[PDB]
Amino acid sequence: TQRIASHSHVKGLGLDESGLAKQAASGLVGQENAREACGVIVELIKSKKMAGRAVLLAGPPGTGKTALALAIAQELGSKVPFCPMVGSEVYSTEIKKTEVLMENFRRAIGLRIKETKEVYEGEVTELTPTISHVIIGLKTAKGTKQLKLDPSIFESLQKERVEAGDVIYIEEYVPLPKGDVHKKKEIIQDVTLHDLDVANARPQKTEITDKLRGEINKVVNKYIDQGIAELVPGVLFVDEVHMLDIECFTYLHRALESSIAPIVIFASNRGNCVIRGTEDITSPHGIPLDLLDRVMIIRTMLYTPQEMKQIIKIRAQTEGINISEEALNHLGEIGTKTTLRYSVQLLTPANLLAKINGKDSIEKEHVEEISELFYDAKSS
Amino acid sequence: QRIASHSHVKGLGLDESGLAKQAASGLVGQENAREACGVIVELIKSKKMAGRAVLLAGPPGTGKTALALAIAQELGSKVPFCPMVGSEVYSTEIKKTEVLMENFRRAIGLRIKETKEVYEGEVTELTPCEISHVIIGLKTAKGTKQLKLDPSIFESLQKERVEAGDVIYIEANSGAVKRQGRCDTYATEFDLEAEEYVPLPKGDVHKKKEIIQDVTLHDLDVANARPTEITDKLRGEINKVVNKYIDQGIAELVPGVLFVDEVHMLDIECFTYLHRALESSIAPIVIFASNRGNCVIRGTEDITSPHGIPLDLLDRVMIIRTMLYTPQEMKQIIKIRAQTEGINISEEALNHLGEIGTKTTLRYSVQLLTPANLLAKINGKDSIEKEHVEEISELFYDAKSSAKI
Amino acid sequence: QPVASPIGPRSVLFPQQRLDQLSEIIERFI
Amino acid sequence: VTRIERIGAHSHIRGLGLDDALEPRQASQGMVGQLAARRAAGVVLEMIREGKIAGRAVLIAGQPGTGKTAIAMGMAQALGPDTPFTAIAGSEIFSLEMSKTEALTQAFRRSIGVRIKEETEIIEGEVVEIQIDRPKVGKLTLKTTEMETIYDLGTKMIESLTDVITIDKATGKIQCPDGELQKRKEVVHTVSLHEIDVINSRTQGFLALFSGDTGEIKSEVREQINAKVAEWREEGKAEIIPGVLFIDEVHMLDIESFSFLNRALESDMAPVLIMATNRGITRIRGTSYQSPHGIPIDLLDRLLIVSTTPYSEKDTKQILRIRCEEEDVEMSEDAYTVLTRIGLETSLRYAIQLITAASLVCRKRKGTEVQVDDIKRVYSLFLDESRSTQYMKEYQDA
Amino acid sequence: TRIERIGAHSHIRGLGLDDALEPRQASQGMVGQLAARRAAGVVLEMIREGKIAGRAVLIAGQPGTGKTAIAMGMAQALTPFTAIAGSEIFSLEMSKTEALTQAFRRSIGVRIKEETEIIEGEVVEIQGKLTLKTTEMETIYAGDVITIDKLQKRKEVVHTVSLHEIDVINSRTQGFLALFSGDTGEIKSEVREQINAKVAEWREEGKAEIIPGVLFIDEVHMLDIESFSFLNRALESDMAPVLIMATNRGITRIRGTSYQSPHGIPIDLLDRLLIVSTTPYSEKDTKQILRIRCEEEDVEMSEDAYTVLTRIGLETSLRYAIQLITAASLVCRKRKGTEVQVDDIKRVYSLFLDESRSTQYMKEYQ
Amino acid sequence: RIERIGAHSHIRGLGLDDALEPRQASQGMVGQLAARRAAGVVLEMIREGKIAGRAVLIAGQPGTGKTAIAMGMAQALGPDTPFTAIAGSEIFSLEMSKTEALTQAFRRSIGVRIKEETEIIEGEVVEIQGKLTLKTTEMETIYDLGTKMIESLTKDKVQAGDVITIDKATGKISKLGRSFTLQKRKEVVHTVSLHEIDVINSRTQGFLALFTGEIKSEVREQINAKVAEWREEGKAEIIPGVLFIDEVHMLDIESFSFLNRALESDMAPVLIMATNRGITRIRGTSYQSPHGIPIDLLDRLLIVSTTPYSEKDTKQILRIRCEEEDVEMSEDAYTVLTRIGLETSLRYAIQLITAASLVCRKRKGTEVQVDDIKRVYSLFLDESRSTQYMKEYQDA
Amino acid sequence: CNMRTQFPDLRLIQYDCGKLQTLAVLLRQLKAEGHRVLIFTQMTRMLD
Repeated sequence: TQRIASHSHVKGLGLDESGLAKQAASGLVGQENAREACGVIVELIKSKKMAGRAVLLAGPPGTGKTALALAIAQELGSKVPFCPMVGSEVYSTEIKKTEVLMENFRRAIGLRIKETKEVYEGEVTELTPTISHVIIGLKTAKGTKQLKLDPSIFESLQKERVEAGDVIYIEEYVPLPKGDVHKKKEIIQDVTLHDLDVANARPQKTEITDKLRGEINKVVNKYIDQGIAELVPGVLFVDEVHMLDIECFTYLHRALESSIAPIVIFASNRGNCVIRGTEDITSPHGIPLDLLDRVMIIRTMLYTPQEMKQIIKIRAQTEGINISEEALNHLGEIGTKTTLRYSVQLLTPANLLAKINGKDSIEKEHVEEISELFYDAKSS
Repeated sequence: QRIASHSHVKGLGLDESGLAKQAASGLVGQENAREACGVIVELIKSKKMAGRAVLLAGPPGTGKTALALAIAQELGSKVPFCPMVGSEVYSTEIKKTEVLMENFRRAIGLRIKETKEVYEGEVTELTPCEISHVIIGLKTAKGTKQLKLDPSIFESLQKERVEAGDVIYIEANSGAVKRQGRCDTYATEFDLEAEEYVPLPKGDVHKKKEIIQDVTLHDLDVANARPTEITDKLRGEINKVVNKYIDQGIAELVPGVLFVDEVHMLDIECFTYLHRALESSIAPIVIFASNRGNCVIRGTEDITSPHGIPLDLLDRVMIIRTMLYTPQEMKQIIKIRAQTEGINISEEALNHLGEIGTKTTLRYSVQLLTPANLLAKINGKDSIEKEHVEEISELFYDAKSSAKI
Repeated sequence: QPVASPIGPRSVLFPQQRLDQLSEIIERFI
Repeated sequence: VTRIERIGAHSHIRGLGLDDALEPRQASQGMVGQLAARRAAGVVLEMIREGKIAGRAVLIAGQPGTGKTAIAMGMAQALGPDTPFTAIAGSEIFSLEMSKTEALTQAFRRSIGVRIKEETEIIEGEVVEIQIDRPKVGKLTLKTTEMETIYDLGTKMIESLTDVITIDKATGKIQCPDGELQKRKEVVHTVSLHEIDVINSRTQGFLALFSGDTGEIKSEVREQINAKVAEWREEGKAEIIPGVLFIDEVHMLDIESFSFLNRALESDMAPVLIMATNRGITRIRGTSYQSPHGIPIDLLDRLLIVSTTPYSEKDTKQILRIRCEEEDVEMSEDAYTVLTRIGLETSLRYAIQLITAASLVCRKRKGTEVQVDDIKRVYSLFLDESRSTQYMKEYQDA
Repeated sequence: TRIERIGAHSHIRGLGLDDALEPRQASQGMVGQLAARRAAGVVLEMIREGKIAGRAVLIAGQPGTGKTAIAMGMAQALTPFTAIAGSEIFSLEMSKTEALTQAFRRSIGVRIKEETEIIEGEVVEIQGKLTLKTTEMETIYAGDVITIDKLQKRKEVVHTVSLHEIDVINSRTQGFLALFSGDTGEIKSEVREQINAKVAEWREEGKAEIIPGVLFIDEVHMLDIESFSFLNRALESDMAPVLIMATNRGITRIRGTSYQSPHGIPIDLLDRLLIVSTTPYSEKDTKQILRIRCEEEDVEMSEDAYTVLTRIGLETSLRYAIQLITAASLVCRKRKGTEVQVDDIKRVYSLFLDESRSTQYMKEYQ
Repeated sequence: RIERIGAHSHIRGLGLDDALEPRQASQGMVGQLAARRAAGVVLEMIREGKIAGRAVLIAGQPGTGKTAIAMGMAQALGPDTPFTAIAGSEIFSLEMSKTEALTQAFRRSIGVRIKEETEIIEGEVVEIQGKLTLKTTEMETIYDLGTKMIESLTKDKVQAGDVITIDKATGKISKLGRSFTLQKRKEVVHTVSLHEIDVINSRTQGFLALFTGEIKSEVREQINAKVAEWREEGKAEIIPGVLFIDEVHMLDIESFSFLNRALESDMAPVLIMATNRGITRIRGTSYQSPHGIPIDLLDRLLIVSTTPYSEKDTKQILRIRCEEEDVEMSEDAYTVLTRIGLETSLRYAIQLITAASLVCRKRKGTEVQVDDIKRVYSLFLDESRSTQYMKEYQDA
Repeated sequence: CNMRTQFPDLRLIQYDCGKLQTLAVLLRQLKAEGHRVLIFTQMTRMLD
């Protein structure tokens, strides 16, 4: 199941060798300055240079910030974790706001852990019935091998029950444990700090900052310098940053000045507004003066009418149907009348009604009749 | 008999032709509203219409609560009647939507008369000689019998004290309630056994008892949820098992009738759940009552609407008008209290009390009827005279004279 | 006797490298 | 020497003075003054003690400081034993754990009482180190100063034995007058409608003595309990007694409690409750609409307002004389005149606060009579509400 | 006398369209609303196909067009349907984010094909050796019933389970939380990552499949801005069921803020709603739907009464005229007649009144 | 050990001399004479161990370094001394109250040093199936075991030859025992934090001392009484700690009135308040007040204002940022960078340096081109440019 | 099993008496030589 969403045509950023511009770069078209401003910071993401930075996105509704917010994470792959979180999930009744924010910061910052282990399996023969010598046979499909082991291991086997000719994990059921005499394996995976904080809370939830800071950072410091753990942070994305309480703004532009803080990309859509919790404030982009001195403001341009064909062509490629000249002309006209989201919205039911009526292509009269069927939000 | 505030209600007085009498069961007035509530009680008793709403539009101080009580007394004990105060919705731990939905489930009820045989226990038949087979006798005042019981009941027996002289109530679903110390246990005229001393349980072994029982669905939901209901798994299962019980021929569904006071004092989210949940096909009939007139809906701060009801809620609701009265029957209504009181009054004191009732309001005279009889009992008069009522009209003041001073 | 959904419902990096990171084992060191 | 119940503000009275013809006196049972309020209190007390009607509200109001709470205190003192009196305030139902409607119907549950007549058997006697052990009844001999009894024990009574030991009909419990041990007893017991909590949840004592329970289970506590207390009614068994509820500070209560009181008095099990009101025109909470009395018309039509008159010069000196009779330290006649002038110009509670300090200055003097200069120095050192108003012209903070 | 017999506007079975998706003038469903029922059929065909996600359809019009009847027709013609109100997600134990999330994730269904091996029956041994009280077989290798899972039968079971596996993984037992709502805000990583990985493994192994659902949210004229900020990500998520919003009021100030916007929505949800407007009923359409609703409770009317009923229902509300035949059928039953008259419906109109009658007579203000 | 250097981790301590004179090129802190002078006064007052509980506020223009001076005081505070930085927004909780969180903040920053004595014997262990033989540098002695020592050796997988420590309470220590495959007094002075009030109140200690209204009534009183008893019988002293309150103007007046009377107690540590703006009304009331603070709390505290930065101090801070982040700059870029940093904030200039270093290392060059940092500055905007370039009326 | 009492270990009376401090210093210095130490008492309470 592919489950094609709205922003499913976006593959990556599409920077060639220097990172300036391309038109058909396997995704969203246009927006040269935004692509440069998001292609500068991925070297800081992959290089682990600074911490506690902020990225501010601004523009009208319809610039496609979700497409670039996906493309900045798909270029990183599965190496860097990406966990988006809007301000609606920060709002809660039982659990407080700053606890959910700290769990988001622990979902951002991650670890890489390697481990080498030796695994023994196969059926066993014993002869021992404790003076420094334990005979252990090991039979597998590759053959037989005899080993000398310590009497403490034989005492630990004597603690439980040992069947004559069973499968014992030395570190009717279980038929044929296929494998050689020893398995020496080195596996590297990733660790999220949210699961570690849950396991510290519930081994089998408001927290005090002592276990949060020191009891994690001391064992991280003791495990990096040995050569096991590697600290890899993540990139957060907060959509609708202007719809937040001012206490959340104080917490954000305090926590961005900390020594341990990942990079967070803000998304501010609306212009001047009243900040919730306070009155008589007409600050730009719903953001006070303190946070504006910390964020990186990125201005997004407006899409040209020539690039609407480049938007609709990759969507027709994703759907899998061709568009005629008059149909593309009418779609371009209704994409110049209103926003392009209305042009993307009328791609699926036109194809479905053409499949019902028996039309392999898209007719200008067909999209005219389905525009007569329902009208846009502008003329409501 | 401990007569309450209003006990005039014993009926509504509807004939077969569909006319309204002038004086029936102490409910003088509003023959148009009498026919308008006769139509809705016929709609309730017809058992075919569910999902309706009744509003009683009138000034404050007309007595529409007595009309709803007359509806409930004409229905009687067959149809469940559960009135709800508007201040019963604003809970702290349970959300208001769930409170309104649980009231809607309190409305709907069933009746599935059944049976149940009693066993009552012998004295001593502890015979575990097989565990699958237990022999237990019975020694009642009518005589002695025996019965063989499967091992369980016995597993409930060893949990409780089964000694010489006990009671063993056994239900049909292995529900055992047991006592200790019965019949006789006075062996050597010794001290306390510290038990319950009961005489002989007179009665035979095998009765066949039949009880008609009304069961509400909310008690069923409480008994099934425990060892906020899911509207995809729990109430659908209840609907399916009630459908199976009424298709097999066990239970009989009755319609639900509710009566809500101070409707306009509720939140607008309660309104947008109310006129969405009464649009269901299983919704009971709810008689709404609006107390005051044009005010602000709670949660809007600017929207002006009549009777404190929004335009989406004011539609699809029947409206029954209840206007004011004429003063020349007020002395009749006081007389309706007099036959309720049991002490006869005079003729001129009725005139003075009717003058006080038509001065400001009838309820002031109704409340002053009690200290008039109290001072008549204290001073020793067999009836209420004019001096006691003209003294109690000046001793006790209403809200108008309190706002004047 | 009905039942709606259940008959019976259905409901390797670990290896001794993360138990030492946790202090929530029976030993409460203080 | 030192007790819990000390001399407070409204504890100086010892009841309410009433007669058979309902004629008030000038000084009866501590309460002095308020003749129309005395007659209204006598009428409502006789109406409650009659116990015929149910669900009536009688409001009292007036100027703050006219001794309006002391009238209800004298009604509660002269109410009589074995009668539940519940005195609540307008702020008790405000809670963040339970609802205000649940708290108000809990107060309604506390109001109505049940008198239950039972007959038990209580065995008393001294135990003389008996019951030779298991190989397990043994014997039991009790001694009195008239006649001793010698007999055996029971089976299940060996757990309580592992000094007069009083054992009832049940399992058991913990100079002495004589008599037969099979003493039979009648126990007229008063229940404040605690029949709900004993079956509403398990461990009924920890929910009955201190709170912690949620809202009580709907469709189980209002119809079933009422039907069963009707089953215990009119069969020779116990009969309910409507108690007296007294509510404070109604004029600053929410409109939802007003709407609940509009329909709670019309029910069957509705006790006769009285309430107090201090302020006049005050805007109700919840809305921004102004209204007289602090109570809307929909509830004022369901109650009766009894207004109270302020005191005079003759009643104030009688209150001062009866409070000097309640206290120990006496005063001089010129000091009584000065204190009467202070109680006429200022409030009565201000004179109550001055007379205790004057008695303490007299105790510093180690005498039995308060002079004029002592109470003059107390009045000079201690300020008043109307006195300290003119000293606020410095504009210290706003 | 079973539980649902008649209610509000739901009497028609299914929805009524054709092969060319054109509604008739006398068929199943309602009379009129060609463009509205056509767009409803198009979006219902989109639900039946299930190609993309994030399809939010807004319906609007004058009060009295019957959006609930269209929703019930699309529900019966439809797969898990769910119709919620605007106050069900507003709870106290849960937040305004978790409850709307649980309302979103409940419409998603999962079909599970499970093949098990069961050896059941009655005992005839004890102490180890297994046989039966059989009809068929023997050969060991009293009275109680024992079932052993690996006579012998390979049973195939089809399960239709919602996403409440998230309810049972976080829980300890399956008995408590499966009967009510549940706990507070849980681990959202456990909701997203492990569930998506295990359902993806079930898709790769071919054991279970998933189907989307439909959520009908009525009366969206009042809604706090927290849900409007949540729908920015909810419509732009990886997976989401289809949403049908119903808004009655045109211009309404949003609670908590102070703005003037159509349909009570911001600019972010403005371009995300397929908006369908309606048309009020004419004379013939109202008369025809009254002719349809006369066949509900088997009530016959006279010839001169339909014109009077339509004349009342045109000036006043339509639902009042729907209630008039029910309020007049009881008077006709008490009259002992098989046909209503003009005086009957005039008497019922004199008894019960509407807002336009009570507007003038409330000039007392006492 | 891999932790990225933040915006406030670029300095190491505070500039301090024998006469306590502020310097310019000392430990990365440049300028700000009077505020660092008062910071050195209160830092010597803290480190002396004399008094604690004076409320000091730091005010000034936005961007003068009101936060970095607190980090410079905390780094130069010294080891084994608690430092806690809490904002106003952290104590806005729906599970607990504001005053309880403020008492947690007050009782968290009071450290207690407790001395203990044990014995630790280190040597080679030879086990005889049993008894042990310790081969040490001093002596080679054979010990006879009792009952609990053999049990403690058999509950663990004890390997012979490793270091086994025998304490007074018989607690084993297994440190570096699997790396290949009389000693009278060790006085240990351990530092604890006073978060054990609910340990007095409640019963659990594992889940409680890590991550809860805790019987205020007479819980703190018994703890303070036993602290006073320990203070005598010189078994336990007490050191204070620094509590930084960040952006106190976003706090209700109820917490202000609670802090007005919670500071007068003997258990009140030193607290450094932060206030950014000037005339700001109090959240909760209707009257305005200076610094977002009423007259009652203003009488309690003292105010230190920050001097705005100069040109040469800004150039020296940019030189420190040049020498810290390993970014080689050109000599012709300092004037352009100072011209950018004069009209904008300093942290925007730090972000400009970082982005220019990113583009220069993408170019893989050593020197920073003036045209390169000009292109990077032209790529992004300012806050006044975010005010200016949004004149298209995109929304309402 | 925190016996909810936490019995006091007898160490403080040494902090309550400088004579006990000097006696503890003399005893811990005389045990380093490896010789015997005599203790002389007068009453049974001093023995306890």
